[PDB]
Amino acid sequence: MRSIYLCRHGESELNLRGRIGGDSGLSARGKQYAYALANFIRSQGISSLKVWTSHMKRTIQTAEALGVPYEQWKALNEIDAGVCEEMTYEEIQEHYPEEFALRDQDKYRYRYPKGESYEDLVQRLEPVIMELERQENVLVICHQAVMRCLLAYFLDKSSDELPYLKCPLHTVLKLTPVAYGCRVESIYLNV
Amino acid sequence: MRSIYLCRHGESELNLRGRIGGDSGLSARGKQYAYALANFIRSQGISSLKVWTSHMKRTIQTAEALGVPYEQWKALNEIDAGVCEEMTYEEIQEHYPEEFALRDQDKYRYRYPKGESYEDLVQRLEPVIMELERQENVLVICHQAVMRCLLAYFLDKSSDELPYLKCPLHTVLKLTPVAYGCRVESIYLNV
Ligand SMILES: O=C[C@@H](O)COP(=O)(O)O
Ligand SMILES: O=C[C@@H](O)COP(=O)(O)O
Repeated sequence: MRSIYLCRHGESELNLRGRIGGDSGLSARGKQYAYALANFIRSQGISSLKVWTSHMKRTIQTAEALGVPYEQWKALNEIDAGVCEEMTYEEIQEHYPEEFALRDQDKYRYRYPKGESYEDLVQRLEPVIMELERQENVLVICHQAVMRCLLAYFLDKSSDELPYLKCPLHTVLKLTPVAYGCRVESIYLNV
Repeated sequence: MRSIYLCRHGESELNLRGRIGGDSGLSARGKQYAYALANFIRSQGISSLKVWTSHMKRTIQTAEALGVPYEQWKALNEIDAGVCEEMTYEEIQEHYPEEFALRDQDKYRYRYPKGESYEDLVQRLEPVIMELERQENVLVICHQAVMRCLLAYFLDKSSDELPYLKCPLHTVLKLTPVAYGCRVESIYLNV
């Protein structure tokens, strides 16, 4: 059957600097992953694959290694942390202790000033999920928050579980949707 | 009336890099806080203030700027992240994915591989709290997880609330234990 492969962009510069969001490029080992992903996809022996990315440099650069064309979806853009974009957690805690604490009580519906919530991201992904449900083999090179929302849908996860879903870097999740439910397979690309 | 001044060390190098634990020294503006603290303390005109720090460079260095003598307590050292020491949250999610997920399940009792938990921390702080109770004016320059436990005791917090207490950097928490409970005053030192 067809499979949807979800994975985050290769490790970014900001990832490396403990900062969130932004629009940075891939780190040295971040590019190593892109290539390792290319080989993984190759080893799968797929005849036709649709590769989707976001408008972020980090997803695009990852796709560049695949050597194949890819489509850029804005809805696959990472969650907007608002004023807290490009900050570390400590930096957020110090200058926005009120907001940070408010997020922990309802991480699904909380929005940082000028930012999106997890709930917002979900609604924004509806068209992507819809298209995904009517396609064959698709690879979605996205982001942690985005990946969590898609992953929550295919695995019937509650909004409460969603924001805490396991979504590490350099790890490909092979989803195989069936009659009901979806098979999952985690493949870590050590680089 | 006696007051307990709880605060963290000045921003450390690892704090600046978003990595946990370790034993790094204060950053540039970390020192500015130490100085800003020295000013705030003098301005408080405290009578025979006792100063406690941990055995970590970051707490000691902050106390140095005070001029007045301080006392080091091993029992005030930050929570041991175990094998996850000095890693960033991403590194933790990628290399110890299951462990990271198991954390949020029960953050009070969860320990990283070969690491401490909030409960272990509470335990080694018992003596610290006893001494803190049989004193008058004390200034404790410690760490985040440590500060949460002391703060948890004085504000009569539950073990579930504890791990999520607001303990930002560069912020003095003046606790004035009274009859009805404990009065709180937060003084952020912007540097
Ligand atoms: O950019 C980080 C987003 O994934 C928000 O989720 P988080 O709780 O892991 O920080
Ligand atoms: O070193 C960080 C400790 O405070 C652990 O608690 P945390 O959930 O705020 O990271």
